[PDB]
Amino acid sequence: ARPCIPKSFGYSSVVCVCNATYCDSFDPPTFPALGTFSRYESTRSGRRMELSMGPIQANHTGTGLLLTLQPEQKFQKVKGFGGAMTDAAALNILALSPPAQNLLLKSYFSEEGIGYNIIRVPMASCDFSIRTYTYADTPDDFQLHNFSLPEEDTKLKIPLIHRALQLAQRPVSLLASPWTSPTWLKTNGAVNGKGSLKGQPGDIYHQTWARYFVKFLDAYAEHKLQFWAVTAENEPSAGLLSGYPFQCLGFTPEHQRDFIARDLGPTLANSTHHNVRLLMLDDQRLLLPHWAKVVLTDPEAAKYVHGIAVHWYLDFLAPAKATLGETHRLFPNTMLFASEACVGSKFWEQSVRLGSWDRGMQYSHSIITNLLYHVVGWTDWNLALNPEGGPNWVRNFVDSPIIVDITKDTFYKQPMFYHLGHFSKFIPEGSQRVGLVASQKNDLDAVALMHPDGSAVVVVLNRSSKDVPLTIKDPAVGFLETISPGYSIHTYLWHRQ
Ligand SMILES: O=C(CSCc1cc(C(F)(F)F)cc(C(F)(F)F)c1)Nc1ccc(Cl)cc1C(=O)O
Ligand SMILES: O=C(CSCc1cc(C(F)(F)F)cc(C(F)(F)F)c1)Nc1ccc(Cl)cc1C(=O)O
Ligand SMILES: *[C@@H]1O[C@H](CO)[C@@H](O)[C@H](O)[C@H]1NC(C)=O
Repeated sequence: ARPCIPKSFGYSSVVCVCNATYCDSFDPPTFPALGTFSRYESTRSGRRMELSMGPIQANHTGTGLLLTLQPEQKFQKVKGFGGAMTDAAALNILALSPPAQNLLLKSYFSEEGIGYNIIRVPMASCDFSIRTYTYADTPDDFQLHNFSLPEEDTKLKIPLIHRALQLAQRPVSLLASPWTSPTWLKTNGAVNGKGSLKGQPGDIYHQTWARYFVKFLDAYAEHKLQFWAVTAENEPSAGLLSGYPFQCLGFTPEHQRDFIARDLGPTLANSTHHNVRLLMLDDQRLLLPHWAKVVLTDPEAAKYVHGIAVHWYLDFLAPAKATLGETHRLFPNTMLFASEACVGSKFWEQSVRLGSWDRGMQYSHSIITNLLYHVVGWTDWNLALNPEGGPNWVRNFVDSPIIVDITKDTFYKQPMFYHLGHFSKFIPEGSQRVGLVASQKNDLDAVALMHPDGSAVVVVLNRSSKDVPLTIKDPAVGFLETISPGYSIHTYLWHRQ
């Protein structure tokens, strides 16, 4: 429909510039005839999910790289892709004029955009808030008589969530995560620093905190929002650390195990929200598989845990087989889900680097690594930030796929946005990862999936500067002959029947 308006900020690629009356977009999804394939391409040189089509060939000769689909090697099914409606994101979006807000929301959630189907919702304040608050700040209110949603929810996050769901054609799933409890539930009496829940699982502090989850879900249900899942706590290991600067609530794995078994699981299960899923961990994958063993080998906790949520800081490259892989091996029926990731903390770089192609590549490289190790979904952090990477009450600024420039009634879609969309637009909920084997060593990241309707999707990221010729073999249809430009990302789609 409308192409990227490119702007360079002097980094290696461009942003796409959007405002009240213009934003780049897609025509309605139009599917390739049998015997042909669709290609979407994004390049550092400036191409932005450009559509092309080509033929599937009956035969193939050559010594070039061959990727063979193995459609009967079946792995995980996909839940979805999306990002976090933090106070900061909601505040930034709503500071735009209304027509610009709608183009920003459509970019993420419309079929004219990249089809997000997950929204992560903080339960009260986090560092990407402009102030600290919980939903029950009256001291020692164990009955939660004064539990209340503030304007951050009722005027910023909830109205935006409603509009995102209105624009989406696919069902959107909401995921909720708390950063801190009320300070009067905590050993240290503060929203941050080293501190856990007072007392012992089963007792009044732990029951009150479990009930706070139900009150949150009650309150959101009164606003006609229902949740797919909640996490047990955001980054529980953070609250074990002296001086931790951000809202947090410490749990060892044993404390999480017992809080879930004694308080949170039973309280949710006996509520009208018993169908909400409970995810554990919601923390750096370096804590796996130990955290998973502690919680899931206790059947009184395991019966309440639907899944394991993981974070990653994309400024780092770290092991995945030994953490995600070994965890899946131990607990193959407990899904892994990436609930938060971000980039932009290296001291020698801007927190927001407008046009960074490297940062886009770190998104898709992470997404592909996650999918190759059983992860069912991938959730970005802030849906939008200002050009400083905020606001953030502790000045912990990072990057975001959409950057809002309030003074200009403009927003910029970063390479990260398009690297996300190469997955989110083309991998609907229920898609299943399948096998994909390489004929020789290569510098590509690739993953293959089958949609629910049977058709195929392959994402190829070229980590190198060289163009790489490659062929994809699908025994049902033949050969897809193509080239992967250096640094590029491609998504291929084709019918199989
Ligand atoms: O997380 C990491 C990744 S290890 C470095 C590494 C090794 C290799 C390999 F040798 F394997 F090829 C390739 C790459 C590549 F990404 F460039 F391709 C990077 N390291 C850091 C991360 C952040 C900061 Cl600030 C410092 C460090 C640090 O290690 O100095
Ligand atoms: O030691 C520190 C202070 S802890 C913060 C930290 C450490 C590292 C780590 F060193 F662990 F890699 C990486 C990052 C990240 F921003 F990349 F995520 C942040 N910082 C660095 C030390 C050396 C260098 Cl080269 C850079 C930094 C830097 O802060 O950017
Ligand atoms: C918004 O962007 C479009 C496309 O570049 C441009 O034609 C229009 O003038 C812009 N509007 C404002 C107010 O800058």
